[PDB]
Amino acid sequence: SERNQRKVYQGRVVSDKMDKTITVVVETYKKHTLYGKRVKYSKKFKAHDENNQAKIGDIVKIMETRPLSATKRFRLVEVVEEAV
Amino acid sequence: RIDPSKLELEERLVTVNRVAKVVKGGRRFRFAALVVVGDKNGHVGFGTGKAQEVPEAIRKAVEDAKKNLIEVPMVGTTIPHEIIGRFGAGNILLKPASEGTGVIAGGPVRAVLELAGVADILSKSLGSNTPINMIRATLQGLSELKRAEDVAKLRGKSVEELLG
Amino acid sequence: GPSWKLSRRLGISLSGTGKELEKRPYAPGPHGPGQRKKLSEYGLQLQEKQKLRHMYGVNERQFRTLFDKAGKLAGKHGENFMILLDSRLDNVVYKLGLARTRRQARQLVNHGHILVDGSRVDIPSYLVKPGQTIGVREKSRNLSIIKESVEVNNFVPEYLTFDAEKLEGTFTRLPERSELAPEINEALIVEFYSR
Amino acid sequence: PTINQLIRKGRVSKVENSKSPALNKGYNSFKKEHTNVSSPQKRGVCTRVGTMTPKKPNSALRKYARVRLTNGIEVTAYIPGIGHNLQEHSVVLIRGGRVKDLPGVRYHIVRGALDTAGVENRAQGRSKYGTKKPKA
Amino acid sequence: AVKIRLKRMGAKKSPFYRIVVADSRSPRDGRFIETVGTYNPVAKPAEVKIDEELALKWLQTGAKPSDTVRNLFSSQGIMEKFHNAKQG
Amino acid sequence: VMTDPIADMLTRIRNANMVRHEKLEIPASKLKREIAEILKREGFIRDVEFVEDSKQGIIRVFLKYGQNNERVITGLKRISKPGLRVYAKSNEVPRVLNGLGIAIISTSQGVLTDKEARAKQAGGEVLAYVW
RNA sequence: CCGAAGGUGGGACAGAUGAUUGGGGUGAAGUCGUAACAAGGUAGCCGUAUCGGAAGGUGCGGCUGG
RNA sequence: GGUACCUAACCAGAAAGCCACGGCUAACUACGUGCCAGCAGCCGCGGUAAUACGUAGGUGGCAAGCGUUGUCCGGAAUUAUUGGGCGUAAAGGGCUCGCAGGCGGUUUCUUAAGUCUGAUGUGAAAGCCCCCGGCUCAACCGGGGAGGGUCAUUGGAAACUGGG
RNA sequence: CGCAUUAGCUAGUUGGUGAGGUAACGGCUCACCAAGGCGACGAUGCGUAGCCGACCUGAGAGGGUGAUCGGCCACACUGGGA
Repeated sequence: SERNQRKVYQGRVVSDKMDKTITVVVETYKKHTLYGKRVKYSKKFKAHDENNQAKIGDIVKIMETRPLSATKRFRLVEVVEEAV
Repeated sequence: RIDPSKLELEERLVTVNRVAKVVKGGRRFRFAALVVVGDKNGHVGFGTGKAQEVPEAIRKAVEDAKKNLIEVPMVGTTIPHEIIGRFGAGNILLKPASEGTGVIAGGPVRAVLELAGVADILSKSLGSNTPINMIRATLQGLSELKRAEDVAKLRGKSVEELLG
Repeated sequence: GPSWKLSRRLGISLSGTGKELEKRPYAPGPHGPGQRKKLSEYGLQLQEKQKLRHMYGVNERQFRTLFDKAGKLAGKHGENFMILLDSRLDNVVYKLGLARTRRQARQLVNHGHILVDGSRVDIPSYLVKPGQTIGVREKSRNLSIIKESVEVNNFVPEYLTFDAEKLEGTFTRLPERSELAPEINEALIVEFYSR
Repeated sequence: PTINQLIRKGRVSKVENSKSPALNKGYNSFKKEHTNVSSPQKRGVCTRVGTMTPKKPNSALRKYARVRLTNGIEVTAYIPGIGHNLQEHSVVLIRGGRVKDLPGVRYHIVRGALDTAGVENRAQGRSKYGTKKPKA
Repeated sequence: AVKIRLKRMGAKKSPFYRIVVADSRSPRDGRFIETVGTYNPVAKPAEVKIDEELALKWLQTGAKPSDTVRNLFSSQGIMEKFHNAKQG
Repeated sequence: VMTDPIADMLTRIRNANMVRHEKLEIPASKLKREIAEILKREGFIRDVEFVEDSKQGIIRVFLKYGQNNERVITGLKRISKPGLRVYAKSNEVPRVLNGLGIAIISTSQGVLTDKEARAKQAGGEVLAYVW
């Protein structure tokens, strides 16, 4: 019996400046109720970096979790692509 | 072709306008009738007529209406396909309907579609409501209609290769 | 209810007989025997709608709800509405031949009781399904009005079968609208309630 | 326009203004504010009952009573039928009805109301103008 | 706690009862966990309809019916099946 | 610029109808080749031919005026414009002039027509009405 | 320690009301001109400045909707 | 609550009104009034021949209802996605350079976010809808089903949009 | 969901370590540091509003409503507390 799977995203680091954390822009993007065309929205999440192994402009996965502080509910999974 | 008018026709009228011309003396009036004419087997037409009187106007209108006749496909007592007729800021959509609906249409559109022999029409005027331009719009929408037999003959095809 | 007046205004024999239009075919009233003008589209649709609803004597609440329920059935719309008003039970009594009008057949269903498949029906607007043997109870077994309308012989329509003595009215498949009424123009009434 | 322009500015729907706004409000006494009640009829006390005239070609003297309401607003209402009971300080129930002839008047005094008596000598149009079915 | 209980449906003078697994806390016509079928009292005969296996499923997790629901279970015969299961 | 070439080939065919031209050169992308192949096999066209070249290629279209003066193609339309894309489920696939016209609808198994996509029961882009 | 209320204070928003005032609308054949519509009797209009009881005039630039 | 219900007796006896009638809008005449009284939703009636005012007759609409009002929605394609426009009717920024945004010529490989499709769960009960049943029919009740997600997980497709 | 004729808003606010507290994770509370956090994809502010299943209209898309019935919420003369 493998337990239930938590929500996962991939995104892009906005800031590094908070102590051991980052914020992450998920760019999933969707259409209207009325006009039907598909428009974009950027969702920035607070995510934990326990090693602080991040940079601004980094494609990264995040896992959701228990609330780690105020506004934090996410952590790192696999830092995919590094900034240049 | 030009439909030769030797049929039995029902010839009911939409409007007679009273229609003026100003002279040195003053206003001089005439009556401009437009009348829709056709049997209920698929031939429709309409015509304008002007005179000092009402009945001579209806005479000239029924004559000019018998001159110009049009044909309409009556596929299953309806029209074959939905169409918008657009003569000059009169725009009228026409849908085929089911067998119970009756002619759903406003006054002059209803006169065209009842004197056409078409029995089940959904329709709506999406433009100006003068009778003359609405009747021209209806007959524009009924001239551009297409028969399934004729379109099957047009595509180098057969009817059952269209209809299913 | 005069009900000659309704017929001569609507211009139709609503019984269907040489009465009520002979000697006076104009509409009613002080503006009637003069040459009346023809009616518009609205007037023609009203004439045909009220031809039908004054045949059957219906108020427009029941008449509209049967129009709607007939729309919920299949086929052609104005045919199905004719069929539903020819399943109406006053019409069943007057077309079995148990009354001379539909008012007398209304009083038969209302109080001078008549029975469907058993117990009773006190209600004129009862829609009669097929297969239903319609008769009278042993109390009103053969009394003077049903007795007269038995003495008088009308045709039984082919969507009915009717006995004289046993007096049970039984049915067939469905009343086809070719059989129902020649004079009432359906699908002007569909157009009247299309607006 | 274009779909992106419809997405970022939208279609702004046309403004709706009520034809009779003095009915379209209300009042509570201790809160000292002016609630939106949207009510069909309002009784108020007459502040001035006169008569005055329309503006242009139509020329016949109208009826013209001015009433202060229970929400607090004075509006000039109209007294429709022929010959009216009313005085100053009369209790009046007001329905919304525009009087095109006299300008500035957009309500009717309901005839048959709390104090506005039903009209005299009337047999056709019974319910309007308030009068009972007399006798026969 | 969890109780299989009747639940009122129907017109004014003509009641009807859906046999309904609810809590004692929840209102009578209100929220409920699952239902088994029905109960017509106002028929001049009988006519109860019980699901008879999902009702049995709720009886064993611990859900004690009310008196009329219990004797409806007895009429269809599920309390005998429950006693056979406890004797199993 | 050019912003979509499918709508431009549909207007090029429509303007060739209204002028009653007999030939069209169109710069021939692969979806244009499949559109003109569908309109060939449905009898809207006499014949279509490909000119494979270096620049981008040419597709030539031979418009069909079967009888006296009868535009077999009466009108064309593009449904999914680049700026409002249109996608239909298989129980929403549109049948046009109810049967007498057609809709080029590129589903997940090939750029299909109307009836083909309806009978294959898949949906995708809805990219031309052809009357 | 926290702490509701109350107290003091300086601001912010919102409604009334206010001598007086400024433009607006509508109204019984009121007074002064006649600016525009015709080449409207000085072609008109647009912007801007200026002057003048008032429409308006005049300058400059532009426009034909001469 | 001797309540629904059933059964017997008696008499047409106890039981119809409201609105409109110029057009839209079905339904018209007469008498009084005389730009007065008044009507009005609009067009607008009425200044001595008023089918528009008030009354009577009549007719028409409905019907234990009818009419007025107040608000919603339609009509209204009159906020136009479906489904409108900008030379002169309202409407092209005075014009440019350009950030964000939107849109993207061609061939091919690949990906699967969009798209389509399958399975699973779920979107309670009542409600709308379908099918039958019970109330004397109906309203209503009841049973059975359907419907509704850019929904989550999961599996196929690869034409197109996107990614590499 | 309405207003941009509301454009700047935060400072336990934004993170850290440690402690307390809680049925529990957590600036939920406190010490000490770091200068963070939200922002024209509309923060903040102001106005309005219980939300929904559903209800009315409409060909539909929609628009309006949130009575009854049913689910969740919040309230109990006003504010606070256990």
